[PDB]
Amino acid sequence: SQVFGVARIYASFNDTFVHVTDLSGKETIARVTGGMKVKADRDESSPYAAMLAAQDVAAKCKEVGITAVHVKIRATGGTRTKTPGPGGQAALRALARSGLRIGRIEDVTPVPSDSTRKKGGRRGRRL
RNA sequence: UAUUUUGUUGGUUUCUAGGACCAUCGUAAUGAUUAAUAGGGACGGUCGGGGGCAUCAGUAUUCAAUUGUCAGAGGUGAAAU
Ligand SMILES: [Mg+2]
Ligand SMILES: [Mg+2]
Repeated sequence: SQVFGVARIYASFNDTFVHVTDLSGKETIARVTGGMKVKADRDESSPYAAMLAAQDVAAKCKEVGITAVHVKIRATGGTRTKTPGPGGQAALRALARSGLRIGRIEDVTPVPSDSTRKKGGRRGRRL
């Protein structure tokens, strides 16, 4: 049968993390980010650097033995936006298209039961 | 109270001066307005994120301990700290 890992795509703004672990989550198999793949440090959040991160993560899942993966897409959460950034779906498309098999897609963004006053003041972040 | 009379005031003075019995020989329809689409109170089943005290839970955040992994991570319009 297939051997499953967990993809654990933290797609924030300003960066994307593709982090395959084992089924327990305690062993890391190729955490690769977008700033490892682009040198402009605004394109870390871009769909392009997510694609190059996810394809090399998929290229290290093979030679280790991971053939299929559960994905855990994940925005910043907490007091932040709760909206996954521009590279989550690009990382998902690349990791699905680069030889791995996918099952059990879920979103795991950390949501409070309202807690911990948001950063920015009362008038907000005014530009 | 006698005002009029008996021995000038004077006690008892008189079927005539009281609230005490009511004593014309004890009568009356005997005597308390509603119940405000005012108010207050009570009662009934309720209703509510009304209040106080105690208690319970939830993730999130921050930090810590253990763990795995390896060059970036944060952050922005772009940066830099
Ligand atoms: Mg602020
Ligand atoms: Mg404006």
